Amino acid sequence: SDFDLIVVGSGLFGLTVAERAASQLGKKVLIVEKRSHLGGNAYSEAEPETGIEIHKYGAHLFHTSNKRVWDYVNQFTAFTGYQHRVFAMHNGTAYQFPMGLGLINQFFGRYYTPDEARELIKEQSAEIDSKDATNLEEKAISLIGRPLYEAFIRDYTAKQWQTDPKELPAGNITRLPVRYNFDNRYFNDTYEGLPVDGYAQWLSNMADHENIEVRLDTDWFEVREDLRAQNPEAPVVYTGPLDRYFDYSEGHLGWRTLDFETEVLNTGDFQGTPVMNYNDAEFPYTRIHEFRHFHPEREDRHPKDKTVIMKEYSRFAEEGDEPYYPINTPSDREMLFKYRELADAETESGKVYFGGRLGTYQYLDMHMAIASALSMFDNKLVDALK
Amino acid sequence: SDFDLIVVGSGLFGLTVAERAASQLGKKVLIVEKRSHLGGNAYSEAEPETGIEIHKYGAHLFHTSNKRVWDYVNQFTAFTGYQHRVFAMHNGTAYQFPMGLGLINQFFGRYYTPDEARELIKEQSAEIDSKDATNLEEKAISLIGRPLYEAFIRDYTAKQWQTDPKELPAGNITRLPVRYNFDNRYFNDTYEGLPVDGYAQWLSNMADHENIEVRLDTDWFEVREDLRAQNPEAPVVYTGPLDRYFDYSEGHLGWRTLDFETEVLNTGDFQGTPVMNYNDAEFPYTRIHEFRHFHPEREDRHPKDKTVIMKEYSRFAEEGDEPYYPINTPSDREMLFKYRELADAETESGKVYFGGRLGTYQYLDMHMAIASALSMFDNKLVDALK
Ligand SMILES: Cc1cc2c(cc1C)N(C[C@H](O)[C@H](O)[C@H](O)COP(=O)(O)OP(=O)(O)OC[C@H]1O[C@@H](n3cnc4c(N)ncnc43)[C@H](O)[C@@H]1O)c1[nH]c(=O)[nH]c(=O)c1N2
Ligand SMILES: Cc1cc2c(cc1C)N(C[C@H](O)[C@H](O)[C@H](O)COP(=O)(O)OP(=O)(O)OC[C@H]1O[C@@H](n3cnc4c(N)ncnc43)[C@H](O)[C@@H]1O)c1[nH]c(=O)[nH]c(=O)c1N2
Ligand SMILES: CC(=O)N[C@H]1[C@@H](OP(=O)(O)OP(=O)(O)OC[C@H]2O[C@@H](n3ccc(=O)[nH]c3=O)[C@H](O)[C@@H]2O)O[C@H](CO)[C@@H](O)[C@@H]1O
Ligand SMILES: CC(=O)N[C@H]1[C@@H](OP(=O)(O)OP(=O)(O)OC[C@H]2O[C@@H](n3ccc(=O)[nH]c3=O)[C@H](O)[C@@H]2O)O[C@H](CO)[C@@H](O)[C@@H]1O
Ligand code: NA
Ligand code: NA
Repeated sequence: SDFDLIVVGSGLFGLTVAERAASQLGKKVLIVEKRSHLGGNAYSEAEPETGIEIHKYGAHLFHTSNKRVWDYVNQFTAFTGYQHRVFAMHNGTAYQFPMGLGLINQFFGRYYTPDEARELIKEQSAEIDSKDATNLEEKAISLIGRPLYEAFIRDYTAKQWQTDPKELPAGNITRLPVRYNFDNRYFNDTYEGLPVDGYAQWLSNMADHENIEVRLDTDWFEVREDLRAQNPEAPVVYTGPLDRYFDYSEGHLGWRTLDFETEVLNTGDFQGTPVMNYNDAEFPYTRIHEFRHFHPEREDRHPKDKTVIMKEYSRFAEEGDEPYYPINTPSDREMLFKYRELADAETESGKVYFGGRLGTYQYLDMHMAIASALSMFDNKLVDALK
Repeated sequence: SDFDLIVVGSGLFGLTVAERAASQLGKKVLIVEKRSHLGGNAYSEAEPETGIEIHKYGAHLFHTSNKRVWDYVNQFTAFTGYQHRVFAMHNGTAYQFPMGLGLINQFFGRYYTPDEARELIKEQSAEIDSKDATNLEEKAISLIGRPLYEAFIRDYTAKQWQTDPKELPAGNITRLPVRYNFDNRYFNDTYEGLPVDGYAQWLSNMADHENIEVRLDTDWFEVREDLRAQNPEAPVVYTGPLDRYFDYSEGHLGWRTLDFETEVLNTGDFQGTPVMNYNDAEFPYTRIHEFRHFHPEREDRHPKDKTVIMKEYSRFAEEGDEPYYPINTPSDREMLFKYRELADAETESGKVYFGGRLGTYQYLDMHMAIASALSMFDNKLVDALK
């Protein structure tokens, strides 16, 4: 045959399945991508004026504690030593973030020792006992007290979800969001970096294999009947939207979406940090990304007096809008379960496997998506191709 | 012969010369060390109560941009991903440090953009033009203005050197000590970490070679005549004090020294950070080290409710006191030049080479000492052993 496996979508999930089928099983793999770009939502391109790499489906920071995933991805790209750090803008002051001795000092007026800060939090937060909390405002106040909650969580949360926290589920905060030290590494994982030649280069390296064919600008649903006819017993890994597959015959799954306002400013440095969170209602956006700071090892390939920034706005998805974060109304988790049994059946009668962010209505970190793909490869696909 | 080379001192300089002679030239090397420990001032041992590694001749942070040095030392030890960060304690508040947008925000009341902060510094510092500065207070004020200088440099400098900055040389500040971003990595070098199994283990690995013999608790000056008699044409690399070699016959070289007050506290976390600078006169010490934070990858080999800390005090050296930092009175740089010509002669008539921190009256970072030793090996010693 001309191909042995069809993969719909060229994000990390698709690409991982493809590469494994190509290099481990030696099978011919055809990848079908709707967009014009390879790589799915992880994709990055250079802003044309300045040459600075930007991620146009949200900022992507790579971090994992999963050694298997880590060793795997280093086959296709090297990573930088970048460590993510975030600052939080509130009443005209940039606060160290997340909440630790750093933020505590700045906010409450003076230095607190680690022990002094445990006690400070104990008092602030005793207003509400945690097991007796009904909504999100309460749950949070119950863990860190009102002053911190109202300055750093309330407006920020309300912007991300377009809703008063009192109207939000208590189960959304699960651990204490405070560190009793000055460690402001944003992520606690073992391995962390950015792809040295950018994301596009990395994703593209995954598809660079003699056994892999890629057709950009191709909707699966326009070509599926043609292609499966060329080899009826070739299996399909579908990573597109789960509901759209079954023609929304159980109702539309509900997504939160993001609008990205991208400007080129005539300064070399707009905020001297990669990401600045804005925690006050006065500002429409949740945060501002300044992409040159994601790659400071490039400062002599970057414009001296220009910089690209990008403000992030949050809201709900009308159709046409990109799906980003699953909403998970319980009404949503409902039409999900019914779709999972549609998929399972479809898998058993049509050899069509469902994976990835869109295909399973699940949020996945990159390393999680890659691990999920490696799982499906070993556990379902190796048998399917014998 | 029983040995081909004699090395006095087992610090990084000595050890580097020894290891190179042993492994590259195949020569037998005898190392003579006055102390009971191997490793010189880089040495670390476990505090006995808690098991936490402490460095008992000052905190040692390893950092270099010298790839050759870096590749070399990784032969004897692996390094952690530790990145050094420092905070500065002033009027009961822990300030982000060194001076950047972080400290500027906290000190002046609100956030300044990178451009806004260049302008802020331009105004504060225009009180004095830099070329017209006479002492250290002026030079500093000339670069960052009085408010910053008086809050973060004056008392701190005065403690380190026991002297009013107005009585200190203007040439001691050479670049602008401010960053116009939020990057608070303390060091700007390419490679940085701490030896994974501690310093003792690393230094000891350098001397672990079939061709190297080590005699601890041995003063060179008590055994030199005996040893050189066993093989008169074996060369000597001396890394002891330069003046003491020539019986202070040109006067005593002047050193600054350090006293180290080490306590074991009954808490698991005293300040939630490795190093806290104290910038106010109210406090005798320049800073407090809390050693568990140097190695957080060990948190499950560390006491849960005990921690070792160590306050650092500065002053001048009486004899008996350890030499740490060269003072360099011009009266000092004077008796130096005369000692260099004593050494050169002694090198030519006695095959006795002078290197390292003490032997050259020079301050050396670890990587600088190692590079200086590798230099002397290739350029002077390879010939000397043929
Ligand atoms: C805003 C935001 C920010 C981040 C992140 C997500 C989001 C939403 N990510 C997560 C990351 O985006 C995620 O892990 C990957 O997108 C998952 O890759 P998938 O293959 O599962 O889907 P993905 O969406 O990437 O790929 C699906 C592909 O299928 C294509 N397709 C869809 N329908 C099709 C059809 N009918 N026919 C053909 N092609 C079709 C799409 O065009 C797309 O190329 C992240 N993770 C992390 O670890 N760190 C981070 O910092 C971030 N940042
Ligand atoms: C307070 C402080 C703090 C730091 C540092 C220095 C100081 C003073 N260092 C620098 C580091 O200490 C330095 O690079 C090494 O000590 C240099 O090693 P040497 O071999 O040159 O001398 P070093 O002093 O280490 O070795 C000399 C050896 O010779 C022995 N000796 C002397 N006289 C003798 C005699 N008569 N007979 C026999 N043996 C004799 C001594 O006992 C000693 O073991 C540092 N660097 C860095 O890169 N990062 C850091 O963070 C620090 N921190
Ligand atoms: C809850 C959720 O889906 N979190 C995701 C989010 O985290 P990410 O690190 O991007 O952080 P967010 O800005 O989305 O914060 C998540 C939540 O934390 C709270 N918050 C956060 C920051 C702040 O300044 N103030 C504040 O209150 C809010 O309730 C907010 O809804 O994106 C990551 C990368 O795409 C994902 O790995 C996470 O799973
Ligand atoms: C001038 C000098 O010998 N510096 C050494 C010092 O730097 P190190 O990083 O240890 O910094 P220090 O605390 O010794 O500061 C050096 C000087 O900077 C100024 N200062 C520093 C910190 C602060 O909070 N406020 C302030 O004003 C003072 O004038 C001080 O004398 O030890 C390092 C490691 O042992 C050496 O690599 C450096 O060469
Ligand atoms: Na509580
Ligand atoms: Na000036």
